[PDB]
Amino acid sequence: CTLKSFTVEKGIYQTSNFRVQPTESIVRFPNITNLCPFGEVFNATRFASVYAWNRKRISNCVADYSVLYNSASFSTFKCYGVSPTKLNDLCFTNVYADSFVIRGDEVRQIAPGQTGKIADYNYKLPDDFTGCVIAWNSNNLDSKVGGNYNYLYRLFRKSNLKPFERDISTEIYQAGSTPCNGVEGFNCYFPLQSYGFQPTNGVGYQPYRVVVLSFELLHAPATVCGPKKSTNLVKNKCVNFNFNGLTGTGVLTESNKKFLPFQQFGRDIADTTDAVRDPQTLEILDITPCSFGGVSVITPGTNTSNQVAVLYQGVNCTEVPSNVFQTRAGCLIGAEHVNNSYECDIPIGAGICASYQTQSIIAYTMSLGAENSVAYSNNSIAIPTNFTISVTTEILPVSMTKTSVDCTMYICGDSTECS
Amino acid sequence: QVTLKESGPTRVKPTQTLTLTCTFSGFSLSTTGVGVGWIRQPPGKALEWLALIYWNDDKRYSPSLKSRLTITKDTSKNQVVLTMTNMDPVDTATYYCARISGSGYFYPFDIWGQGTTVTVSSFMLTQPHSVSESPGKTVTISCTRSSGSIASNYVQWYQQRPGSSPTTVIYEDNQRPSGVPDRFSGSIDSSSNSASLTISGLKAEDEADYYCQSYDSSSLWVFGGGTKLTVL
Amino acid sequence: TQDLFLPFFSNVTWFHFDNPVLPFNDGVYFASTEKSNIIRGWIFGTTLDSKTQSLLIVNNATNVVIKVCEFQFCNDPFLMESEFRVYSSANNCTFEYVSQPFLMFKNLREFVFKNIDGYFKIYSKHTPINLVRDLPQGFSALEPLVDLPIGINITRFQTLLALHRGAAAYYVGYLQPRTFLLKYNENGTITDAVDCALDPLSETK
Amino acid sequence: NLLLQYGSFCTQLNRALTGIAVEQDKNTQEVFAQVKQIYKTPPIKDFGGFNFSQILPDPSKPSKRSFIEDLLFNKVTLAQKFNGLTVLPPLLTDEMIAQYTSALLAGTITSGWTFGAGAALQIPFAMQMAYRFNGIGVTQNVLYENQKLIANQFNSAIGKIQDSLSSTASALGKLQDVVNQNAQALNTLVKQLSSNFGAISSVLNDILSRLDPPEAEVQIDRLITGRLQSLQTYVTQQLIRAAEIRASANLAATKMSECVLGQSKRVDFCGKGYHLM
Amino acid sequence: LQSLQTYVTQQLIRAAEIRASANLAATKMSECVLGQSKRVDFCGKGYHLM
Ligand SMILES: *[C@@H]1O[C@H](CO)[C@@H](O[C@@H]2O[C@H](CO)[C@@H](O)[C@H](O)[C@H]2NC(C)=O)[C@H](O)[C@H]1NC(C)=O
Ligand SMILES: *[C@@H]1O[C@H](CO)[C@@H](O)[C@H](O)[C@H]1NC(C)=O
Ligand SMILES: *[C@@H]1O[C@H](CO)[C@@H](O)[C@H](O)[C@H]1NC(C)=O
Ligand SMILES: *[C@@H]1O[C@H](CO)[C@@H](O)[C@H](O)[C@H]1NC(C)=O
Ligand SMILES: *[C@@H]1O[C@H](CO)[C@@H](O)[C@H](O)[C@H]1NC(C)=O
Ligand SMILES: *[C@@H]1O[C@H](CO)[C@@H](O)[C@H](O)[C@H]1NC(C)=O
Ligand SMILES: *[C@@H]1O[C@H](CO)[C@@H](O)[C@H](O)[C@H]1NC(C)=O
Ligand SMILES: *[C@@H]1O[C@H](CO)[C@@H](O)[C@H](O)[C@H]1NC(C)=O
Ligand SMILES: *[C@@H]1O[C@H](CO)[C@@H](O)[C@H](O)[C@H]1NC(C)=O
Ligand SMILES: *[C@@H]1O[C@H](CO)[C@@H](O)[C@H](O)[C@H]1NC(C)=O
Ligand SMILES: *[C@@H]1O[C@H](CO)[C@@H](O)[C@H](O)[C@H]1NC(C)=O
Ligand SMILES: *[C@@H]1O[C@H](CO)[C@@H](O)[C@H](O)[C@H]1NC(C)=O
Repeated sequence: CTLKSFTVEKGIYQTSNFRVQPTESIVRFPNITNLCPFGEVFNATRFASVYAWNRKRISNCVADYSVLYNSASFSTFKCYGVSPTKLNDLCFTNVYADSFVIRGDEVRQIAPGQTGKIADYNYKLPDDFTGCVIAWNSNNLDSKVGGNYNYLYRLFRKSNLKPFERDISTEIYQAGSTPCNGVEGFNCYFPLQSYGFQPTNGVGYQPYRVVVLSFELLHAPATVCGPKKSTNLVKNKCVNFNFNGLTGTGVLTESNKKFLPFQQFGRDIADTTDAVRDPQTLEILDITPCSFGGVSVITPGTNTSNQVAVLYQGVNCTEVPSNVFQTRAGCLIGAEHVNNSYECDIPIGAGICASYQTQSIIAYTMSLGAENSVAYSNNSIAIPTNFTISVTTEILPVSMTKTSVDCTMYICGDSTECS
Repeated sequence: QVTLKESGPTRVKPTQTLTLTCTFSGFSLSTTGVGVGWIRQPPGKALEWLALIYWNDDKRYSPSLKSRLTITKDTSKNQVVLTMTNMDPVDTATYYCARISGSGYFYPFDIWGQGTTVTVSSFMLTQPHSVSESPGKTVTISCTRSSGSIASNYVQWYQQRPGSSPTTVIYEDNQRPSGVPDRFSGSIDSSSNSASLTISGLKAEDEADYYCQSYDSSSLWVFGGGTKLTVL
Repeated sequence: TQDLFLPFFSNVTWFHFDNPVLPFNDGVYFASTEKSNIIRGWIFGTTLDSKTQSLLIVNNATNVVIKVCEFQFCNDPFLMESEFRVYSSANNCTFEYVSQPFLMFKNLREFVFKNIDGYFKIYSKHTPINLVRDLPQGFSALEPLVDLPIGINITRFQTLLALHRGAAAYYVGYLQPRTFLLKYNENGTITDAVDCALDPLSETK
Repeated sequence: NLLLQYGSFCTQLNRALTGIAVEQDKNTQEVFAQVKQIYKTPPIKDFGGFNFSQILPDPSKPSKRSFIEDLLFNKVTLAQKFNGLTVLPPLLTDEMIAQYTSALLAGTITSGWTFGAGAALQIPFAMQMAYRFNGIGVTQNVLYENQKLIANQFNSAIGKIQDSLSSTASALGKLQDVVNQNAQALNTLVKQLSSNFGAISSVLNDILSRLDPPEAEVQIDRLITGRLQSLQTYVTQQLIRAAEIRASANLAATKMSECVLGQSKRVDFCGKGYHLM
Repeated sequence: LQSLQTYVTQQLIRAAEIRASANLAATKMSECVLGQSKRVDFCGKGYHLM
């Protein structure tokens, strides 16, 4: 098919190429450490009041959100700014946690665009909020048989409270025109009140611990990323790899070179990666493409016989899946090695040639010719006594065919626009 | 395509205890967050959730029927076994086994099984019963919450054509699963404590029963009363 | 390589006692002479006031304090000890991560500071050399040790000198982008380098 | 898929590379394989006082190479194995070439020029030297009366050539220039793969992943054309250099045929002065 | 146009080899046929006669 002829002559012809494909495509990544302190926010035994809600900054740690997903205690779990299914892989700069204790019926108004006592006077949440709100029942902890009276919230206040603002001052409210100046008279009330938490109260009156998480993105580089997984190592095989974002395809083997402690990979020749430090075991692994090469067919001509031999150039010959012989130019199959040496019939390479036994194909080392030693002496000569005349033929080419090609008739073909 | 096979006995007696087995193909229970559940549907009365098994060793049961329910998993040949005792004639219904992949607050039952009929022998959700609408003009169906706020947890919607398992049409209150028509939409009325499913234009055929659900740690999966929709 | 390198045979200002504020100019080469335990750290910022955040690096007896917190420094900040006469207030602190100190014919300390792509990169090495009052001969390559993702703007800096109740010499040089040809030995260590614009012979090389 | 619609440029390129690579073996065969038999020097070394041990093969070394040939091979120093291309080994190894040269040397020092026209005829070396002196126009009696002086001068000249070759002179620059230019052309071809060619990036995966598939072709095609143009330029340069290599091989073959197998009469063809052997 | 240029370049390259072969043939015709050549192996193996 390649020669476009039904009969072929004796020789070697290159037909096609072959490759080895990857099978595993492993991925490595460093160890998952320095988890964010989610425990001291949710499992803390102390919680702040409504008007004096705590604020905590969390940065430069991996945030594992699976513990919140699999928790079987949260009553509400709503995210208002991001897709909550993608929290495990998204990365943000900084996050904040706000914790307080509010009445059960007051958890409804912890949301953008909602109005209420806590929404306007204690905790205001902006309409462009990007985060999640978490709350759960904590009646067994914040309520006592005698009634708890420690938590406070603001109910008298002159002006609405802007988002992410806190008012700790507890000065008396000026409901009346006259200045109260701290007296406990009429139109002068304490701007805070306490919750009457009791174990026998209804569901809407029981205390509820609320944790609010906020996500922000700035021009600073992102620090709070999500956890990432990794696979196992495979060696001595053609395999894709991904080492800390460095992708490629090759065979991973052991290496003897010693990297500097801060160095990661090597670009010794032509800016090509060939050695990569393992992020987990801190070991250096060599990288080499698995295999590629051409395929050649050795035949003695279809006139003589239909037997053929296949040669793969530059192949270790252990990935090719008959006689198999390893040659310096790659192994060949279908040929029988012999101890004998003859003249070169079909060249193969590196001093190896193939021929037909006349009924099998054999491979042998080249013979330069017959070896003889001339009888040399300091008083001996050889003089011919006869002669023969011979005629030899020599052929040299002198010229070729004269051709001429026109542009407009070839490139365009009598087209006006093309011209 | 992932499919589930469920089979078991049909005849049952008040003094006998039955067992159900749902065999799943196309996916493995060992995958992360994957889970298999059992949901029963009475013929004329609304369906309800019974039990669930996750990829790890944890079981969920209906609070009102926790004593009579027990679910066992077997990853050796990809099946789960549900057993129920204390046979009582009102139990007769159609049983489904469905798959859920995630935490529970968010992911609805995406894949449902085939109807298996068992017959005997010898925090609520409110939803309007039925609505009638002429074709062309839009129509909405409400789903209100008795206790708490409807904005506290996500709401998912289903449609169930007769002779077929229910299929998700709205999840996470704004998203649309792939393949559903664009005319389906949803919204939440936070003031009136209700969620509404909106069909923008009756330009196609829709003969199915619509249900709403939500999730809570105290109450687990709970289904609404259902709405019967017909074309005038 | 084409990167920000200190030019060969370039003038560097030599100080003694004093600690004036100096422009950053997108790169600083800082060197401190031997037998000098006075230098403790550096202050980096734009205006060194309460309007904008500033980066603070202070090496105490056992550790190093890294803060890019909001600061309002004094006129002449300085450090049986009389210490922390550097600021009067510090609130709204974002990066507060304490690290392992770089240091515990004495040693010659060299530092390179550069702020690119929102990252602060430090290169340093220590070697014991004589010739206190002049920059020594030889070749030395600086290895990175820390990378801080601060993202702030840096245009000015000031050094901090420990004072007890005291003159120490240090060198300041400014970096600028130009092309260098680096030589690597059989290991990964840089042995020699040349400047591609110093001389015509260097251009031929 | 986008490349297969461009035609058969790559078939022509592969044909050109195959034609270039196949003629090196022909050049080596036509230069070194001019002899028909492997002649062996006699164990005796009675050559009339001439000392040829400096150029005869040394059996103490595994590949039987000559001392001067060893020095020449050690003096000349340096492709690599990587993705994209490969190198083929020559048909004739170094041992076979060394054997051919040894056979030619033995034939030309044991039989004169008779072996270059037919069967080798033995003749003492002094009489062959007298033949050559009579050829250059000087009677043979001056050789027979000054044999020892001529032998001593020949030995001293051989030693001087050994010293000059070991003096690290720039005489082997002809082969080194070819090796260096081939290596730098290959390195330039390899390094051309990192160019942008007006695309968004040099990395193919980034282009095919970041951009939408039915509109990335306008970015793929320019990179394809640039790489094809670079490959065509490399092929043209190799084709141009092959002609010079072949001309040099033809000249070397002619010089081997005329200067070694006979006594040349044309001046300056086989060295300055009256050529002897 | 690129295909045509490649064809032209290939023809130009082959013309040089053809011309070199023609020059060698002309030299051999001038020396071996019009005279008796003394250089060995130029006009056949052995001692050239005619
Ligand atoms: C030299 O060679 C020639 C042949 O080239 C010899 O001539 C032949 O000798 C044989 C001997 O029986 C005859 O049968 C042939 O008829 C002769 N001629 C040919 C053309 O073969 C010759 O004998 C040889 N010897 C001498 C001394 O001339
Ligand atoms: C809190 O405590 C529970 C029970 O010990 C544990 O499962 C959980 O991981 C802890 N942390 C958080 C953030 O809930
Ligand atoms: C990563 O963790 C594994 C398992 O705990 C451990 O063997 C390995 O040494 C760790 N590597 C680093 C760099 O901490
Ligand atoms: C085939 O080979 C034989 C001997 O090798 C030869 O005589 C014959 O002409 C060749 N061709 C055909 C068509 O037989
Ligand atoms: C082929 O690979 C094997 C295993 O690495 C090795 O032992 C053998 O020497 C290789 N073949 C050649 C010709 O080097
Ligand atoms: C060639 O001879 C060697 C002995 O040196 C022997 O080991 C080898 O098997 C022989 N080759 C074949 C093909 O038998
Ligand atoms: C060389 O000549 C000597 C006499 O000078 C003689 O004895 C010896 O036999 C000769 N060598 C041979 C091989 O005939
Ligand atoms: C030095 O700083 C470290 C933290 O950077 C601190 O723990 C230690 O107490 C400090 N020592 C003194 C003497 O201030
Ligand atoms: C951060 O704290 C500093 C304290 O000096 C204050 O001046 C500044 O206004 C605060 N900024 C914000 C956004 O709270
Ligand atoms: C830094 O400078 C840029 C302008 O180049 C300005 O936009 C920005 O507000 C400044 N401050 C910070 C913290 O980036
Ligand atoms: C690298 O440095 C070490 C010293 O730690 C030295 O012994 C070695 O020879 C150097 N070179 C290599 C290739 O290891
Ligand atoms: C030929 O030269 C070599 C080295 O110069 C020497 O060892 C040898 O003895 C010489 N032969 C004679 C016969 O002098």
